[PDB]
Amino acid sequence: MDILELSERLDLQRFHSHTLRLYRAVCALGNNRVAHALCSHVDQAQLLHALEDAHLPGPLRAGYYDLLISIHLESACRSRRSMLSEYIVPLTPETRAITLFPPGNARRHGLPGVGVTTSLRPPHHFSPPCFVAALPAPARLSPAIPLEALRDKALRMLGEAVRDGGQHARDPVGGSVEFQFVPVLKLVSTLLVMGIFGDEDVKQILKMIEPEVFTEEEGLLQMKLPESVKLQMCNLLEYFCDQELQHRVESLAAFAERYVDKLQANQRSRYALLMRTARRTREFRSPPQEQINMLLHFKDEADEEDCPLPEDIRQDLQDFHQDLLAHCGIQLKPQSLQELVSHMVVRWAQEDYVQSPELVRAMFSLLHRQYDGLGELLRALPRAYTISPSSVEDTMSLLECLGQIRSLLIVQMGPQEENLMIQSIGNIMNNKVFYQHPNLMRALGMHETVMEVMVNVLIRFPKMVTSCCRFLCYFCRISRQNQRSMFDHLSYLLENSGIGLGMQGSTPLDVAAASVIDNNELALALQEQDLEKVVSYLAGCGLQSCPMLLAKGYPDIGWNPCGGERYLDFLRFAVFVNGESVEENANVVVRLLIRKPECFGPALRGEGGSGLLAAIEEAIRISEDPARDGPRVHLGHAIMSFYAALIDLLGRCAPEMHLIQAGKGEALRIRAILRSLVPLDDLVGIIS
Amino acid sequence: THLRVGWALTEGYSPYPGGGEGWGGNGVGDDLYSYGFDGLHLWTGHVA
Amino acid sequence: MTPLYNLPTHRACNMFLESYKAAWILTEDHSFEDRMIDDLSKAGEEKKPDPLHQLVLHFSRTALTEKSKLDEDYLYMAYADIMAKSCHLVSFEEKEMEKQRLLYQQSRLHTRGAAEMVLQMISACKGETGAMVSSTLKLGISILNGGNAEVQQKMLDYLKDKKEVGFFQSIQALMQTCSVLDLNAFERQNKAEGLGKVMADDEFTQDLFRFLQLLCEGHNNDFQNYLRTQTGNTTTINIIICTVDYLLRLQESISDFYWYYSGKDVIEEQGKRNFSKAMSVAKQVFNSLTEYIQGP
Amino acid sequence: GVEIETISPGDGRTFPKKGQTCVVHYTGMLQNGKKFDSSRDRNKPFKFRIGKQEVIKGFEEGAAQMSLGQRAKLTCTPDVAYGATGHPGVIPPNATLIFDVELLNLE
Amino acid sequence: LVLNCIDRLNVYTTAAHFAEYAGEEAAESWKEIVNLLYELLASLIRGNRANCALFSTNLDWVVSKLDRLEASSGILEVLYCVLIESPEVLNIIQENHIKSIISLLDKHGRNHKVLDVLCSLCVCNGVAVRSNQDLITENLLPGRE
Repeated sequence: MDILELSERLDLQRFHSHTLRLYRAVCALGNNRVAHALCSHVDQAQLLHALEDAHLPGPLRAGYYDLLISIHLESACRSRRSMLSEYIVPLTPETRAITLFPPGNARRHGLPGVGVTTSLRPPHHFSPPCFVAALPAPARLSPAIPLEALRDKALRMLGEAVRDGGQHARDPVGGSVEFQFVPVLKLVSTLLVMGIFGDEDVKQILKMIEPEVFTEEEGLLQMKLPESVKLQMCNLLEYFCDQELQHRVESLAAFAERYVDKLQANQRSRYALLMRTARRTREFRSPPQEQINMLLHFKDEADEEDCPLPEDIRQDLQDFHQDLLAHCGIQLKPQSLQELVSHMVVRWAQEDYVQSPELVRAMFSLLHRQYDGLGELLRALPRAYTISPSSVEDTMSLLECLGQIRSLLIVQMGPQEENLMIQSIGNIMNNKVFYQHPNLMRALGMHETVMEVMVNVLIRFPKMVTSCCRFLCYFCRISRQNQRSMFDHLSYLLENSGIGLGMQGSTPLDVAAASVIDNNELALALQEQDLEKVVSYLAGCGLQSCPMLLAKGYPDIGWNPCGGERYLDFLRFAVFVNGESVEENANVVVRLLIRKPECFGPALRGEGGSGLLAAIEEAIRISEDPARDGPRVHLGHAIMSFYAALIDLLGRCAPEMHLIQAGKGEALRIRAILRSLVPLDDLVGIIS
Repeated sequence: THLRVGWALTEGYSPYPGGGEGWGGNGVGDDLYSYGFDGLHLWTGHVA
Repeated sequence: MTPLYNLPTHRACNMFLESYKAAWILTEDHSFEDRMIDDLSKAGEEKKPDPLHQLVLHFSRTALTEKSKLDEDYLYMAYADIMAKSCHLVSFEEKEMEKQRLLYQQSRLHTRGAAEMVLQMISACKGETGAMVSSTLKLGISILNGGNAEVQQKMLDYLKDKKEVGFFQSIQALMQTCSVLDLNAFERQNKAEGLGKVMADDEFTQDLFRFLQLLCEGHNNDFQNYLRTQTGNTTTINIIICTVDYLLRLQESISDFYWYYSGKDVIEEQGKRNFSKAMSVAKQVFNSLTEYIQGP
Repeated sequence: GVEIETISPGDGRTFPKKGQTCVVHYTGMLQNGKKFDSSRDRNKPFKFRIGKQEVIKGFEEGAAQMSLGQRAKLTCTPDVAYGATGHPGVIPPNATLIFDVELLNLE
Repeated sequence: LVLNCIDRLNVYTTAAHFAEYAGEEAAESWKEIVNLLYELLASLIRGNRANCALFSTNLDWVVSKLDRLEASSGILEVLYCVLIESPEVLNIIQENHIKSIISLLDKHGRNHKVLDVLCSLCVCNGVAVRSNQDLITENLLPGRE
């Protein structure tokens, strides 16, 4: 039957609408394989016909519009939207040519969203659908659809809808204005985010939105529309505000490049003439950050005495600061986007009581953005970074891998995503930029994302866990700033580094230990709570047999030397730094240890138990007897390694010689306790 | 392109535009009241 | 110190951007809060609420939403700061002119439910310290400065009709989480600076007790008794005893800090600064107790 | 194997040779009559080169026997069309396929 | 206690069979009682995450009763309430469960609630289950019936 009969056959209309909802559910969230399968059922010709079908019911028109968006545009739009929060600006001549205002203190404002943008954004990848190719793995790409034709069709349809709305027809398309406008505005917003539209297309959209303000008919902004349409208009204006912010950032980077070049040439000339007194030579014997702080510390006229910069250069900087304030609209019929948005939002709020909290939040967030522009730029500068043009291909590859990892945050973990994550990490570590530009990597925040992935998995994927741990260990070993950044999550790692370290590879405890190596500031900032937690874990480990070994049939003994050793070496790194003993932590750890004597194992237990030499001899006899050793871990060696680690830790906790000579009571007390714990004769017996 | 030639009976042969048996586009040989021929197949009862 | 002109261009540009942002952008002063509040407080051409009232109702809605923990929202923090900064901003005539202008500015807020929004947000935070609670406390101080009797009456009526205990449970938890001096931390810091914190939340403690003092300013006997005991509520919390408990902990810390420096003749800058902030907090606590007991 | 039923005669002299790129239009349907694929809806001729296992065996076996301009029906048995596994979500197991193929151009 | 009552009342295939042991006067309310029991169970389990998580151990108990001719709607509502709340059940749902639900569609007709259940089986709290999406696609689309 004709599909138009569903306007009266409501049971089938509802069933088919829920069928389309199921299609969107099955292909939701990056399931490109299902999207390809769905392309065999809902093809391009049907979708394009449905877009222009003016007699289709509203629910079906909306369903087909959402199905098209889900199938073809959702993944690309989401990845681009994730990449839009960063500003990596190469130092190219096109970037150099960027200016705040067009050439034609303050001039006329340019059109938003039109111009040259040099920020790096990875390209979209699509594959043609086909169901006759030999069946073969690499991730499938999204199906390809003609974007130039789709955008032209969307523009024409929106213009026709605008004209019909002006005519106020009694039979709106889809049965209501909402069903006539919302699908089209969603399609236009998606294409705008994907960046398909060109300069002429954006100009046409701006003309339809407001033909009078955006002039170098009647607009949407002055027609009474429902809340859903107002929400889509807010999304559009949010996009154009983001484009204005990006333009300001790029112009600021271009000016920074020119001013730094002038500063370097001037400093070179001043040093050249200065080579032919502490005041004259202090500048060149100071760190470059302090040099540029002194060079730029001339804003006020009450401190313009020590600055050696020429007045012409100071004037150039003041001129750029003035035209930056003017571009941000700080005073020294609407005619600009800021006034248009403010007027529209206020008019909307004072004309009726808005019932949609999402719309209310959107309009007040936009209003706050318009009123506070300088603060938004201030909070966006930390995510801006300039790179050399020779590292563009590696930066783009790194961004592609990071986009894949971020796309893996919204999917249940599986073997294929595990393999993709592993190869993405390997590719990241194979890049020289990852080591050349550590500040940029921290600004990108890969370690936070990896930690969040790890806690989401938490052992089902030991290769993944040890890959993440090795990545963070490498990250800490690149620089001290990375180590300090990872030190703030030391407690977060410890609370998840419980029983179940895995008998595979690097563990969260290993990353935590690697995050405090050779850092006195962090060793002294090590909280006591973390040490009590570790000693409590070791005490728990010292009273029960290892469950994995028991599940592997090993003979039962009432403690876990392997786990105790793993915690012991962590305390060894926590208490021994740079070849010297940190007495504050050594004293705290020793006092906790003596407060929990069961941590020392069956030996040294008291009230029955032989010494270290007897324990070692027993372990030797166990090693020589295979039946007591195995059902690969050898219990004799594990026991010896445990006691060796314990003795090493106690030895490294010893007070310093200069303290013993100073006669410190606490140092003497600690040494007396250690001597009481470890007799000398047992040491000689073991050495013999 | 659809093109069939044949005979039809006055009673019963009432093909309406649009939908119908199977997939729409009913012509000669799509029912038991008509007998068509398209050059390669003999059409009767919606069977080629 | 290799000269700046020998550095690569992109790195020097990044250092320039950080220096420029640190020295020129933040230092700029731009006052727009009064203009924004004035624009939002005007209607034009049952009275449906004006945009500011709808904003407050929206934040009260999300504060009353039943959820285990309130998520952080920069939009609320930004508007709370704007609202707080827009309310405060010698002969007898202009002293009175200043008081009347302050009253009008506070009326623009407390006539649109800001006091209830503050109480609801405080009860919603459930005693978890952070930027949300700090912004709420700052807004409450901003709207309570001068001990506005109308605001005190509105807060007391709202508390008595709701009969909720979350507000005082949150207050007690915050007072239990307020920090004092730490000699072990001070020694650790001294070693760290020798290689080549203490009372970080002092401002939060000060504003918490300033808010409690302003709740009883003006000899509000009804609010003093309500603080001592809540008759209608199922449970009663004595804020006065919690205040004395914190005062005792602070006093013991000050005594230990004096004995630590008693032997040495010279006291360093960090010790002087920590003494100064500890004395400032003790001063605020003493003023709060005085406001508690006056009336009498 | 593959059966060929001609629907429109071709040139009958120019056959696909090794290495040549064939550009065709096709419609692929199941034996029950349900259509599952058609390049004409996408308005784009499908291009492939001969002898490089780029398509299912039956398809290239049929196209190899077709001349320039010929229109023909290809029948493909399950043993060569995707075998027992089929195509997940599109083609069920053991499906005999029907292809309406027109050879538009070579190279 | 409600589950025990349901299990003991479910051992009879029909009202006449229950009449063979409890009489006709007791049998005329058997269907009403079982429907009320399922309605109460749904009210008892709607909106409680802990209670929905309790069904992560005995999901086959609910699924195997989907083919019963009586209280079909109530049992479907119970399953919908459990699935819309507990992500653990989605992690325990298997192929035989999905095939049973599709057979429910095949045998009881075009009901949109079964479609809503299948939609809910895919994504919960913004995270999608690839295994469920693939199994639904494999076992529902290619038939074209």
